Amino acid sequence: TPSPVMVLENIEPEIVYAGYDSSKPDTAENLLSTLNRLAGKQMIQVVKWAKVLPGFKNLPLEDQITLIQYSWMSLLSFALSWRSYKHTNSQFLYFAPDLVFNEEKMHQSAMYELCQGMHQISLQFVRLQLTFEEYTIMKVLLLLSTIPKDGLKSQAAFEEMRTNYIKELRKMVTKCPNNSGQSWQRFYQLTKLLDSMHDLVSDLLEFCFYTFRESHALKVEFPAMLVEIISDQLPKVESGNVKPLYFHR
Ligand SMILES: Cc1nn(CC(F)(F)CO)c(-c2ccc(F)cc2)c1-c1ccc2c(c1)NC(=O)CO2
Repeated sequence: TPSPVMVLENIEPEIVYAGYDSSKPDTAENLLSTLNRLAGKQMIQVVKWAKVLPGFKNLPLEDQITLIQYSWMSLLSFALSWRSYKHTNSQFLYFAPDLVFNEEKMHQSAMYELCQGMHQISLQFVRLQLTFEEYTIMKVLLLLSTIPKDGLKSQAAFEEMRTNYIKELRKMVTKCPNNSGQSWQRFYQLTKLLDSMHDLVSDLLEFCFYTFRESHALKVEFPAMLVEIISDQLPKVESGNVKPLYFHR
């Protein structure tokens, strides 16, 4: 019988291409539209992953949908950091095999400072020597990191799943012989890193919401997957119905 961690490895989405077109100039509009398509492709993968994620099907369907919509940018950003760490040792932002950002591309995107904040997370992966198992568990914790302020359908089911994944991370870190003598300190660094995702993700979402609302005027394209997510989520955000959960705040 596979452990949850073994299942997480099996269900982890494969890396996809962005469809970067070298025949078009690296204008901000072209780069952002490409990123938005890549995010749409990856969000379809996230939905398929969530279907087979241990424990998730035990939450009401409406809560599963809510949680994906409340965490999508965090999930995608955390995966971006992992790819950047694994494939470039965090020298570059590895969006896809056909879309790798250096500083020039960060400027060309019109999102330099946001990209720099993402790069800082990937540098923390190097500092920590984050493992794949830590990454997969942490990604589930990000799915469970932001909730409506006016309630999920099942508080009980959500708390059970979140508690279970916190315990998975704690057990993995504190039982690993590589961490002996320092494992609780490592656990707290990992949970502080999770908390820091809220800061970055809020900033990413604010800019994405801006270009979404001004999409036609700015000539920034969005795929239907993102139109669905953002059209559902933005009224909830504007209403104030968002509670980021922190380990240390
Ligand atoms: C939609 C989206 N997804 N990801 C993650 C991804 F890996 F690139 C694709 O799945 C990002 C992203 C980009 C750069 C980062 F450093 C970190 C995260 C964005 C993103 C953030 C802000 C945006 C826009 C996109 N689009 C816009 O039009 C203006 O605002």
